[PDB]
Amino acid sequence: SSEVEVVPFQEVWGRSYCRALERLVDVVSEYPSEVEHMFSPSCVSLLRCTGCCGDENLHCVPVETANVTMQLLKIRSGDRPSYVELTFSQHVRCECRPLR
Amino acid sequence: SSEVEVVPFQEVWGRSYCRALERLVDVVSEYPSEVEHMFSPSCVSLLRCTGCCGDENLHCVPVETANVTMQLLKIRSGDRPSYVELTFSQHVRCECRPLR
Repeated sequence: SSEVEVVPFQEVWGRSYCRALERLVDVVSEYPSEVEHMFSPSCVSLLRCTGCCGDENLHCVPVETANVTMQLLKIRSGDRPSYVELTFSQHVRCECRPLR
Repeated sequence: SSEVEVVPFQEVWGRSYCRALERLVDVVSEYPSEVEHMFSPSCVSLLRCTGCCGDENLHCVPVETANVTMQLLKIRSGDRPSYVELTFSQHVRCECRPLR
């Protein structure tokens, strides 16, 4: 009864090995340059390549990307709230490759 | 059309609202103090409360935690590789609450 399940090494490794994983990211952070924090929600759910690779010199990178357009509330100090449509980058498939 | 789908505000908000989300985390950083990166995989998949709360004053926190025991490979410069069972903290349910 006090004995817990152990996730086997193969599963552990496979679960955390490089993949397109849903992550919640700060909207403003997705912008190239500084941009005032006037978005609601302030964070969105995007698929981003994540994972370790086992090989030190290797890291998880996208081999295929796409797009997702989301409707957010823009709240700038000086204007009336307004909805806007923003297209964000999506990472569809990932693979371990040579960092640099 | 050549028209793309727009994820409506309600869905966007709900998707990024405080929740227990699978995240890949560095094993060593789950340790209180400094530990040598002697684990393989170096990162594991854990449920972690993540999300924005519509208010800078509120933050996503767990209201329920649990455990997951995983089998990893310990590799120390000096010992022969060896499998070990590591128990990690799991976040089961999450909620937005006042900062600190």
